[PDB]
Amino acid sequence: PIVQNLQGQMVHQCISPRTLNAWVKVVEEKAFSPEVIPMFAALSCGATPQDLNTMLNTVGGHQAAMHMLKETINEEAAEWDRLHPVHAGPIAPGQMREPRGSDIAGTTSTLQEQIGWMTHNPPIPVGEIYKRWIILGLNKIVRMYSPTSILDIRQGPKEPFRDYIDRFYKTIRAEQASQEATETLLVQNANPDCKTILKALGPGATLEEMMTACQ
Amino acid sequence: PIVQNLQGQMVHQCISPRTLNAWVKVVEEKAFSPEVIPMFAALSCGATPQDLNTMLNTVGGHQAAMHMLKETINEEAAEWDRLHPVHAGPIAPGQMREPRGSDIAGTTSTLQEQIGWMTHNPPIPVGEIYKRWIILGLNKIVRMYSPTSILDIRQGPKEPFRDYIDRFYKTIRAEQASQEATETLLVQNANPDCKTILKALGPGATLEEMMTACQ
Amino acid sequence: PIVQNLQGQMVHQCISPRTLNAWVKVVEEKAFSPEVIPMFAALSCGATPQDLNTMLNTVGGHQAAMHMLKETINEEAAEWDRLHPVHAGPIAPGQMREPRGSDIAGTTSTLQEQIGWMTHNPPIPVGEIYKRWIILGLNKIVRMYSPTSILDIRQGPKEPFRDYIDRFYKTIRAEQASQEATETLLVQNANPDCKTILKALGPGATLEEMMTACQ
Amino acid sequence: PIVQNLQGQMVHQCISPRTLNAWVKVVEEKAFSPEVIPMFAALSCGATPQDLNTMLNTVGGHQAAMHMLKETINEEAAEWDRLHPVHAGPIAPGQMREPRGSDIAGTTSTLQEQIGWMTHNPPIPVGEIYKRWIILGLNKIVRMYSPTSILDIRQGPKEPFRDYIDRFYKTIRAEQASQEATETLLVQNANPDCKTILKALGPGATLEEMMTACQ
Amino acid sequence: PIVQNLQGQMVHQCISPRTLNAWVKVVEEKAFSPEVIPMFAALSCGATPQDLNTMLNTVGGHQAAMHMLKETINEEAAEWDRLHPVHAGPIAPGQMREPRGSDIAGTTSTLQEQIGWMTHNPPIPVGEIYKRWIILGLNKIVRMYSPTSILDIRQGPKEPFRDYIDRFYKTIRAEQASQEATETLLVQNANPDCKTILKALGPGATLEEMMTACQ
Amino acid sequence: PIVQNLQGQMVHQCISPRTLNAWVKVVEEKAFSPEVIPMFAALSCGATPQDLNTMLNTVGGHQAAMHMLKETINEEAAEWDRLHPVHAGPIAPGQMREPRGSDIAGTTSTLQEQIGWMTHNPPIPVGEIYKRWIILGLNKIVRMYSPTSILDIRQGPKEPFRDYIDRFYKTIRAEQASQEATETLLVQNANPDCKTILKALGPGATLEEMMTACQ
Ligand SMILES: Cc1[nH]c2ccccc2c1CC(=O)N[C@@H](Cc1ccccc1)C(=O)N(C)c1ccccc1
Ligand SMILES: Cc1[nH]c2ccccc2c1CC(=O)N[C@@H](Cc1ccccc1)C(=O)N(C)c1ccccc1
Ligand SMILES: Cc1[nH]c2ccccc2c1CC(=O)N[C@@H](Cc1ccccc1)C(=O)N(C)c1ccccc1
Ligand SMILES: Cc1[nH]c2ccccc2c1CC(=O)N[C@@H](Cc1ccccc1)C(=O)N(C)c1ccccc1
Ligand SMILES: Cc1[nH]c2ccccc2c1CC(=O)N[C@@H](Cc1ccccc1)C(=O)N(C)c1ccccc1
Ligand SMILES: Cc1[nH]c2ccccc2c1CC(=O)N[C@@H](Cc1ccccc1)C(=O)N(C)c1ccccc1
Repeated sequence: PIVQNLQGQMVHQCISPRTLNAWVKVVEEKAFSPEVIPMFAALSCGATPQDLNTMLNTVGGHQAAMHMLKETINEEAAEWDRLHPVHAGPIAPGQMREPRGSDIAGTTSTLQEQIGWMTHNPPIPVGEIYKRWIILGLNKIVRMYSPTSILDIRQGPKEPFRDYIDRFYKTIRAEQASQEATETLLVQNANPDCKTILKALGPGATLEEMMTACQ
Repeated sequence: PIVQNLQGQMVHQCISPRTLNAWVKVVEEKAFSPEVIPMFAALSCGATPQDLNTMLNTVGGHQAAMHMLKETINEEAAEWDRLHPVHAGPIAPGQMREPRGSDIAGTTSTLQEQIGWMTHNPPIPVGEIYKRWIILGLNKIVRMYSPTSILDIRQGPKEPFRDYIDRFYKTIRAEQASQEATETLLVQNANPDCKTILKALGPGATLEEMMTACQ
Repeated sequence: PIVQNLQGQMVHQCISPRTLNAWVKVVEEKAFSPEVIPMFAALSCGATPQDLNTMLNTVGGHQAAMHMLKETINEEAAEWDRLHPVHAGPIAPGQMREPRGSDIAGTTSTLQEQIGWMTHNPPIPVGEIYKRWIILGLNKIVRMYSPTSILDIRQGPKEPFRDYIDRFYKTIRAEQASQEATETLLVQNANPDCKTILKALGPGATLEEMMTACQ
Repeated sequence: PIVQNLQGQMVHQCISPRTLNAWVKVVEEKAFSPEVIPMFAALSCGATPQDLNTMLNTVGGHQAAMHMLKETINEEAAEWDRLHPVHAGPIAPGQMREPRGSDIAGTTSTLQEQIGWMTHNPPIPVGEIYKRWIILGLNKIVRMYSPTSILDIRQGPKEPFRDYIDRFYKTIRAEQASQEATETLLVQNANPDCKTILKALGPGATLEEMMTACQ
Repeated sequence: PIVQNLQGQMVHQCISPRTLNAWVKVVEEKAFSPEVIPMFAALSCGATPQDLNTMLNTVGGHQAAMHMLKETINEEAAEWDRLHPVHAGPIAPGQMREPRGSDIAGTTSTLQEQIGWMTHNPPIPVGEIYKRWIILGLNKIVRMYSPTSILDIRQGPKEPFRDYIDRFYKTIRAEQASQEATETLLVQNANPDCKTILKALGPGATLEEMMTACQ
Repeated sequence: PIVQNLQGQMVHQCISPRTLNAWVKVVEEKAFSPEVIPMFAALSCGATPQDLNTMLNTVGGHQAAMHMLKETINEEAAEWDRLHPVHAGPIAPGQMREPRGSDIAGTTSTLQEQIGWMTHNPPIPVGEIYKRWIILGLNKIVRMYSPTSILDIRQGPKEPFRDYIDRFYKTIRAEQASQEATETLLVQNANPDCKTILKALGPGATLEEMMTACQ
C-alpha cells in the first residue's frame, strides 16, 4: 500500500503477512457472506492496484466468482476508456502517462507507475478507482450467492422472534449486498401469534418496540 | 483512525488487521454481553466515522440488532441537524463545510472530509460524536438482550453465596447496560440461611462483609 | 497509555488490541489467583484512568468482585478528597484544574484532562494514583477468593515434599495477596517421616536444605 | 529485504519471523496450488536474492519440485549471461562489479553486493530479476502438479452448476498456472439439463447470466 | 526495559504483552528444565529491576522455587551491602543516591530511581546486577529439580545410542545447570555391545566418531 | 542483534520474543531436517555472538547434537587463534582489543565488546564469523541424523514417480546437508516400468521431462 510515514510523506510499503493472511482466512471462513466486502475494503486500505490483484489472486477457491469478478472489472475498464481517451504515441521523456482501464486494473501498469499516479499532486487515485470496480463486482457475487429470497423467511411456530428477525435482516442484507415497507413484510412473515400482537401496535412502530412486543 | 506519529502530528492511519479481527471475534464470542461495549470503545480509539462503519459492517450476525442500531443512529443524526442547522448553497472554495448528521455517521462524507474535521483547530470531533451515538444504540441492544430480570436472580438452597452474587451483579449490569437499595434486594433474594446471617449484620454492611458472613 | 515517542516527548497512545486481549484472557484463565495482580500492573503500564477503567470494564465475569473493587475505589477517592480539598468555583481560563477523587478514578474527568495532569511539569500522576487504589482493591479480592487456610495445608503420607511446599507457599501468597516462623509451621504441617528429618536439621535451616533433606 | 525507512532512504532489513513462517505454512497447507505463487510474490516483496534463497530453502518437502526449480533458475541464469557478458579481470578498486547470472541467483554474490546493486542509482534490480526466474519455475511446477485435464471436468447429474463451474475454472487456472471458447467448453461439459438451458440463452451470454439460468 | 530509540537515546519502554506471555508460557510448559534460564535471560533483555520482579511475580506455580529464589536474592543483596556501604543521612538535593541491595532488587527503589541509575554516565547497571542474582538463584532451582543422577543414565539393551546420549547430556546439563572424563563415563554407562565397539576406537575419539561407531 | 534504525545508524536491539519462539518451535517440529539450517541462518540475521548462544541455549532436547556442535565450535575457534594470534598484555586504555576464538564464540567477550567489533569501521564481523562455525557444525549434525542412504531410495512397484523423486531428492539433501550422475542413479533406482520409459528418453533428459514421461 501507499501510506504516510513518521516524517509525513506518502511512500510505498510492502503488503504485510498479517493483511495477506487475514484476507485469505476471511474468504475461507465466510465465503461471500455480505460482511466479507467491508473486510476487503478495510484490509485493502491504501492498496495499489498491484496489492488489490495480490489479494484477489491469493484466494484459492471460488474460481467461478473470481471469473465473474474479472468480467465486471473488464466492463468497468472499457467504460473508463470510453469516458477517458488517452492520446496514443510516445511519452514525453520523464513524464507521467495517463492511465487506461488496464493500467488502473494493474494488468498493463508497473508498480512504479501506480506509485507515480497515486502520489502525484493532485493524486490520480488508481488504487481507489480499481477498488470501486472490485467492490461493484463483489456485490454482484454476494447477491448471486445469497441462498434465499426474503419471501421465504417466515417465523416458525416455536421460533423466537429475535431469531426470526436475525434471519430476516440477514437475508435482506445478502439480497441487496448491504446496499440500503420491509417492516410490513416483517409483520406479514411473522407467525400468527406475534402477527396479532404486531397488528395491535399499529403503524409507525420501531423494530425495538416490535421486538419488545413479541418478546 | 487518526493518531499522532513519532514527529508529533495528527495523521490518518489504516485500521489494523488486529483491530478488525479483535472486534469481529469479541462479537462472535460474547454477542451483546455488557462487556462488549467498552471493548468496542477501546478498539475504536481514534476512529474516523469510516472506521466506525467498517467495524459495525464487519459483523456478520445479529442483523436485527444492527438494524436497531441504525434506527438509533438515524434518530441521533436528526436531532443533531435540529440543533445544528447548516447553511445550504455552494461551499466557499477550498474551505471546510459544516458537518450534518449524515456526515457525522459517514454516509454522506468522505474520508478526506472526516480527516479535515477531526484534525482542524479546534477539532470538530466527528469520530467521537458518532461513537457516542453508536454506544447509545449498543446500550439499548445490551438491555434488549439481557435475558433475566433481577427479580428472578435468587440464591439456590445449595448455591454458594459468591456464585449467587456473581449472577446478581451480572444481571444488574446487563439490565442497566453498565450505567450506574440493591444491597437490600441482594439480601431479600438470598436463601433462608444466608438471609438470617445478613439480617444479623444489620444495615450499612459492605458487600465484602456480607460475603465473609455467608462464606 | 502515555508513552515517550521516538523523538522523546510524552504522548497519548491508544490501548492496543494485544494489551486488551491479554488482560481479558488472564482473568478468564486465572480468575483472581495472586499472579493476576502483577500482570494487571504490567499490562496497565503508563495507563490513563480511562485506560484503567477500560481494562476493568472489559472483564465479563466476576461481577461481585468488580462491585467490591468499586467500593474500595470509592473509599480511596473519598479519602483523597479529605486530604486534598479542591477550591470550588469557575476555572481560570485555559488553566489546569485540580483533580478530585472522581477525576482520578476517571468518572468525572476527560481523557484530555487526564493527559493534561499526567504530562504536566511536574506530572500529577493520576494514572499511577488510581492504579494504586485498584491494586489495593484487587488484593482484597485475592484474599477473599483464597480458598484455603494455611492451617489446612498439610503434607500427605505419600505426598512428595516438593509438592507439599508448592501448596504451602502458594497458600501463603494467596492469603497475604503477595504482601510480605512460617518455616516452623512448614515443619509442623509436614508428615511424620519428613518432620523427624527436619527436626534433626535444627533451626536456621534454609528451604533449600530442608528440600534436600526430605528429598 | 530492501525497504525505505521513516526518513526516506532505501535500507536493508532482516527478513521477519512472520514472513518466514507464512511462506513455510502456505507451502505446507497448499503445496503448489496456483494461489501459492502470488502469495510467494507478495511475501517476497523487496526481497534480496539472499532472501529469495532463504524462502526457497526453508521449504522441507517437495524436493523434486525444488530440483526442477533449480533447473529453471540455471537455464535463466545461462541466458542472462549470453545476453549480458561481463568483462573478466580485476575490479576497479571500490567500484560496483556487473552481476552475472549466478550473482543474480545469489550463489556467487554477497549480501553487500546485492544491496549495492539494488540501491544503486539507477538500481540494478537483482531481487526482481531473480524473482521473475523463480516465478517462471514455480509456474512450471504448478502446471506439472495440476492433477486434471479440463476435458475431464464435467458436471455431474446432481451436481449444482455453481460447484461445477468452481471445479472448471479452478482447473483452467492450474493448467495455465494463472496465465490468461472456454465458455463453449463450459457448456459442452455441462450436464444435459443445464446444457439445454444454456443453448437457449444463445452466444454472448456472460458467466453471471449462465449461472442464473442453471441456478 | 531501557532501550535506545530511533533517535539514539536510552529511554524506558513498557514491558510488552508478548514478552510477559512468553515468559509465563515457557514456565508453564518447561518448569525448570535448564533451557528456561537462557530464555529468561533473553526475554529480560534491558530489564529494569521492576521488570525483573514483574516477570518473576507473573509466575503462578512453583512457589517453593520462588521462595528459594527470594532467599538467594536476599543473600546476594546482603553481600552487596557488605561490599558497598552507602552513607546514611539526607540526600544532596536533586542528586542520585547510591543503590543498596534492596534498591537493586527493586524492593526499596522506584522506577524513576532505577531509570536514573541505568541511564547515568557511567551507567550503574542495576538491572544487570539483579539479573545476575536471579540467574544464580534459578541455577540452584534447576539443579534442585534435576530428577536423575548421571550415574543412573545407562543405555538400554535395545536403546539406540543416539537416544542414550541425548539422555546422558540432558542429565549433565540439568545436574550442572548448564555450567561447563564424561566421555569415559559415557562409555562406561553404554550397553555391552556398544561398549566393546567404543573400547576398540580407543581414547581421543570424538562424540561424532563414537556415534558413528555405535550407529 | 545489530540493525540500522530509522535514522540510519547501526545499533543493538534486543532479540525478539517472536524470533526466540520461532527458533524453539522449528527445532521442536523439524529436529535436524536440512531445512532447519536456513531457518536458523535467517532467524539469526544480524545476531551478536550472545544472540547466537541464546538461540542454541534455548533448545531443550537434542543435547548429543548440541555437544557435537560445541566440539565443532571449539575446533573452529582453535583454528582461528592459530591463524590470528593476539598480542598478550594490557590493553591500550579505551581501545578495542583483538578478538580471540573464545571471544567470537561469546564465551570470553562481553556484549559491549561484541557490539564494538561489529559496529567498528571497518566492522570485525564476529556475529557472522561465529554463525559460519555454527552452521558448519549444524551441517555435520544434519548429515549424522540423515536416516537413509540414497542407495536405499528405490521406487515401489505401485509408488507414483512424483512421490519417489520427492524421497530421492529429500535424501540427497540430508546426506549432503543441502551442499551442492544422480539423474542416472534416479533412473537406476526407478521401478521396472518407469525405468524402461526413462531409458527410451535417452541421456540429457531433464527432471521435468522424466516426470512427464513416468506420469
Ligand atoms: C449491516 C447492514 N445491514 C444491512 C441491511 C440492508 C442494507 C444495508 C445493510 C448494512 C450496511 C450498512 O448500512 N452499514 C452502515 C453502518 C452500520 C452497520 C451496522 C449497524 C449500524 C450501522 C453504513 O455503512 N452506513 C454508511 C450507514 C451509517 C449510518 C446509517 C446508515 C448507514
Ligand atoms: C463493571 C460494571 N458493573 C456494573 C454494574 C452496574 C452499573 C455499572 C457497572 C459497571 C461499569 C462501571 O461502573 N465501570 C467503572 C470501572 C470499574 C469496573 C469494574 C470494577 C471497578 C471499576 C467505570 O467505568 N467508572 C467510570 C467508574 C470508576 C470508578 C467508580 C465507579 C465507576
Ligand atoms: C511470588 C511471591 N510469593 C509470595 C509469598 C508471600 C508474600 C509475597 C510473595 C510473592 C511476591 C514477591 O515477594 N515478589 C518479589 C519478586 C520475586 C518473585 C518471585 C521470586 C523472587 C522474587 C517482589 O515483588 N519483590 C519486591 C521482592 C524482590 C526481592 C526480594 C523480596 C521481594
Ligand atoms: C484468479 C485467476 N483465475 C484464472 C484463470 C485463468 C487464468 C488466470 C487466472 C487468475 C489470475 C488473474 O487473472 N488475476 C488477476 C486479478 C484477479 C483475480 C481474481 C479475480 C479478479 C481479478 C490479475 O492478476 N490481473 C493482472 C488481472 C486484473 C484484472 C483483469 C484481468 C487480470
Ligand atoms: C546446551 C548446553 N549443554 C550443556 C551441558 C553441560 C554444560 C553446559 C551446557 C550447555 C550450555 C552451553 O555451554 N552453551 C553454549 C552455547 C551452545 C549451546 C548449544 C550448542 C553449542 C553451543 C554457551 O553458552 N557458550 C558460552 C559456549 C559457546 C561455545 C562453546 C562453549 C560454550
Ligand atoms: C533445497 C535444496 N535441495 C538440495 C539438494 C542437494 C543439494 C542442495 C540442495 C538445496 C539447497 C539449495 O541449493 N538452495 C538454493 C536455493 C533454492 C532452493 C530450492 C529451489 C531452488 C533454489 C541455494 O541456496 N542457492 C545458492 C542456489 C540458488 C540457485 C541455484 C543453485 C543454488
